[PDB]
Amino acid sequence: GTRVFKKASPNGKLTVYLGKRDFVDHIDLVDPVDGVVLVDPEYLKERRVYVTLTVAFRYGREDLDVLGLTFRKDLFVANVQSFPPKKPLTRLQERLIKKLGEHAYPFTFEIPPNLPSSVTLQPGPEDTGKALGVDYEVKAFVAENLEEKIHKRNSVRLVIEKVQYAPERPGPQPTAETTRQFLMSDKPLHLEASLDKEIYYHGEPISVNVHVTNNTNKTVKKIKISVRQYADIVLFNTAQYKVPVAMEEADDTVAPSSTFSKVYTLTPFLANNREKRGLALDGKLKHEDTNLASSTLLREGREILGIIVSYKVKVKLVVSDVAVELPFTLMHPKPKEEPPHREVPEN
Amino acid sequence: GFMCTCMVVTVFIKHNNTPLVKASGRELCYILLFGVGLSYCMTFFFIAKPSPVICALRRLGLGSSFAICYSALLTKTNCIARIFDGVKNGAQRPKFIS
Amino acid sequence: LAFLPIFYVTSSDYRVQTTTMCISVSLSGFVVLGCLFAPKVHIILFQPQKNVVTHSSASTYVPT
Amino acid sequence: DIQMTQSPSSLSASVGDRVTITCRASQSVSSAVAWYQQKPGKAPKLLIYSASSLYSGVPSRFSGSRSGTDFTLTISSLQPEDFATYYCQQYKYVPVTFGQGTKVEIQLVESGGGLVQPGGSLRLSCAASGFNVYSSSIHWVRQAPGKGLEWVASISSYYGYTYYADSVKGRFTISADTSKNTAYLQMNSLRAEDTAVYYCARSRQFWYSGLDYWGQGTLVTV
Ligand SMILES: CC(C)CCC[C@@H](C)[C@H]1CC[C@H]2[C@@H]3CC=C4C[C@@H](O)CC[C@]4(C)[C@H]3CC[C@]12C
Ligand SMILES: CC(C)CCC[C@@H](C)[C@H]1CC[C@H]2[C@@H]3CC=C4C[C@@H](O)CC[C@]4(C)[C@H]3CC[C@]12C
Repeated sequence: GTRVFKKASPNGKLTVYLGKRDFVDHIDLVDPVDGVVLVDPEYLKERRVYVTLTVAFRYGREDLDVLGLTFRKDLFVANVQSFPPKKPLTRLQERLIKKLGEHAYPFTFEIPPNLPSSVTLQPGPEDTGKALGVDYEVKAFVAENLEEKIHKRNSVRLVIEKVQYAPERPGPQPTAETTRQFLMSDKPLHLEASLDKEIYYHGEPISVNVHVTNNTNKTVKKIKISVRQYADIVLFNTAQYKVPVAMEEADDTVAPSSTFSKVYTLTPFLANNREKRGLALDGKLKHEDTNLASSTLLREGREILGIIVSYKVKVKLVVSDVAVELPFTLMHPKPKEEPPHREVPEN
Repeated sequence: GFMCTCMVVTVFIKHNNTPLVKASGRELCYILLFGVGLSYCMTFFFIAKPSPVICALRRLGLGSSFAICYSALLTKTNCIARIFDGVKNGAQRPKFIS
Repeated sequence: LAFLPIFYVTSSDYRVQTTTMCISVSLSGFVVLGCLFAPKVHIILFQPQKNVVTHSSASTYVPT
Repeated sequence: DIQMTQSPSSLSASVGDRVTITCRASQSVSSAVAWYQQKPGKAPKLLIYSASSLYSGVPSRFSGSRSGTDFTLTISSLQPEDFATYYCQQYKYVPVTFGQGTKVEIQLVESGGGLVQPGGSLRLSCAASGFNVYSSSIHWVRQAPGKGLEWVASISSYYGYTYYADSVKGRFTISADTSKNTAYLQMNSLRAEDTAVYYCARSRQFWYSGLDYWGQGTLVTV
């Protein structure tokens, strides 16, 4: 009554079957990566087949490519001898074994929590190599031990995903106010901004309520209200990639020493912002279109690893500038069945 | 000081393929080392019997050495500032060609 | 800031003036070296292990 | 494209029958199928999406089944309320070619149409209330008088994608005006080539759980 995903190998016909492409991330624990393999004997002695899960992290900037260096680290590597020529079976594994036959051999992994979610940095038009970001791979090798070089004639590769979804609890609603005292004696000026809630589903409008009470003789020239996205990187001491993904330079002149309150709407979306290379987007299987990065939440007690993406609405007032940052989180709701992992209409 | 600068330069030219030397900016650091060597050289052009040639030479050495060092430091700090500040308001990438 | 006013107001003498100029520029070189390249030299030489770079989908049916 | 053979194309019976309607695809679509139902003078309402994932707001009589490349809709008890023309939408690939369309026998606002001149251009406005154009995907679907439903236009604002059928490529301009949270379709054609009734419709932007909401529509009669 269900379906799985299958990949094959030329020499050994090592048919790797996986229950799902993605694996949701509860903060306490990650859903298990459970699957099976059909391993027809294409040998007489090479009776070992190994399954390796690798949470690779690749990175490289424009000037890094110009100089000729790009970093890549294996955050987590797991090797299991799935064929006993341990790991008690599961329901889906049992159903697959009943379908498959005797040669079906299970393999089960668990991803330790707080590992970074599958987030890929958007490549530029010139960028054509392996995509930069956090990508999870499951591979199968038909060899003996690990002394033999991993031969492409036998290996099987599949790209999996680890993602998070918005919690039911909204959390504290973001809100921030700042009053600046100008150089003319101590004359204040108050700015306040508030959001609708803390978790926003991708594409939903953001109704930032902004109110300014100027206790001065000056005038507000313009109001730049933007949605900045910060993609911190926790390896090789790389800087914090900051990038505005939505904007509105709404100009409004307000009477000196007076009040003015209203709401400004901003919506992040990939249509207007498809050029800013290095932007963090959700996991791409094979260069497919994906939304922005799902804002990771380290609710556990935690360790900074991988790419930590977050979003904050920054409101700036000109004359220097009064700036206020309201952090929040952009993430999908809980899907019913699963994401299609591709554009829903293919072509 | 000049011995220290030359030893550091030999170390750099020896281990030049390492990621740190290249990533920090090899042109800027190498010319900064050259400016430091010039600073150590111009001492002797201050401590010498002054002729108009040597007076001009000490002026030139002092000015050029300080300018070289602090201009290299300004280039490095502008590069690091552009990297750190992220994408500006309207642009797509603020990077700087090294 | 510690040198330039000292260099100016002490213009009466010459030995101390030349010595201040020379030692100031030499110590500026020492400052630049030991404050910028010294950590880099230590990392490159004494810790060579940290300046490193690295460290079709088909389908089917499952019976219920 | 991919064709949807819907055998049988006409099933009429009394109440209580477990009527089964099959739907065959020329190419594999991998459990990406939707089924609708519409009444005379009424826009359709989705019943099944994504291969037997029952849509909220309808009874549990209806069900789906991905039998190889064939998909089946089943009504256990043919209640008197279930007397409507049914269809078989597929959405795995582009276009969104529908099915044959079988009958059974015993706040979107689309405006700016009516009786049309033999040739020229028209503007049809779909005022979409209840969602943001970035959080939804706005489609436009036509039906000739007493004929099947065919996808006409589509806009996906979040990705900034504009889509039209291969047979209408260039003859329609779909746009998403976020100022009024509305959609606009500009037609430049002539004669009775496309004289029909046109429905604006909305779909969940991201995972596309079928075209959930449909407007009243108007008769574009040349
Ligand atoms: C180390 C580098 C960067 C700077 C120093 C190198 C050159 C420019 C130096 C080295 C030796 C120097 C010379 C040493 C002695 C004399 C004789 C004196 O009557 C006039 C200046 C003159 C002619 C000097 C001119 C500058 C000089 C030629
Ligand atoms: C590029 C640098 C490192 C080397 C070349 C610059 C030096 C050698 C040049 C530049 C300007 C020159 C000076 C220009 C004018 C005069 C005044 C004259 O009455 C005596 C020579 C003297 C003092 C020149 C000596 C040589 C000099 C100092």
